[PDB]
Amino acid sequence: CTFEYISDKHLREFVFKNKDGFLYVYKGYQPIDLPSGFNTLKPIFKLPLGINITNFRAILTAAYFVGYL
Amino acid sequence: ADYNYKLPDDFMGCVLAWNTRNIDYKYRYLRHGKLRPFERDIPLNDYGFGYQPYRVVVLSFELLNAPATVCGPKLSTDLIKNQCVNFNFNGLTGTGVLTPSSKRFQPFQQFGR
Amino acid sequence: TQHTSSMRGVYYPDEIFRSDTLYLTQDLFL
Ligand SMILES: *[C@@H]1O[C@H](CO)[C@@H](O)[C@H](O)[C@H]1NC(C)=O
Repeated sequence: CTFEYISDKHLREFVFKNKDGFLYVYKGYQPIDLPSGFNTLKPIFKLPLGINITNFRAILTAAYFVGYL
Repeated sequence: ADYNYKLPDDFMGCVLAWNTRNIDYKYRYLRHGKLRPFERDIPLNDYGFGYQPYRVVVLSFELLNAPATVCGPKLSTDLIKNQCVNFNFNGLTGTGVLTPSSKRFQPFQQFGR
Repeated sequence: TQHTSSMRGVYYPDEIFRSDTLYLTQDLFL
């Protein structure tokens, strides 16, 4: 283990980006099959973890949409 | 520089290295491609205890992308309004007059432009 | 299935206040 961090009818949207050994996360929320409109997202955190990310997977316990930047 | 440790071309920071032969490993040499800057992959070759091994520490500085935490030892003063002064906010220096503001920053924002 | 991203996925590019301008930026966007 090399990195650890612990912290304390609607649409939640996120942006994940990876560059220079940093992983940036942006988050936004909006209360409403993807609706048409405009919404803007604010940064939350960047992690200094130096790995290549070429795959990912969601974790479930009903729909989610994925697009590419 | 290819398969072990790459620095970006726009690097800002310091590199320090000293000789340690009094207390004296593995390095990758086969891979399918180079590494991106500050990437770590964890085909291996062992160093011969050829030249005496050196210890290297690299210091990288973030340039005020967040609220500042790592500053040098300096004494802060009270702030003067409505008067032409030299000012220094978190290492950002200048000359001007300061005024109370009606701009509405958001908590991740630090300065205007 | 496939849908369309009608003007979605805009974020604040940096930690700088800006007001009543038009700003051109080049980055990774949807
Ligand atoms: C990450 O993994 C992929 C495939 O496993 C590889 O092609 C890529 O070069 C790796 N990233 C880096 C920076 O080497």
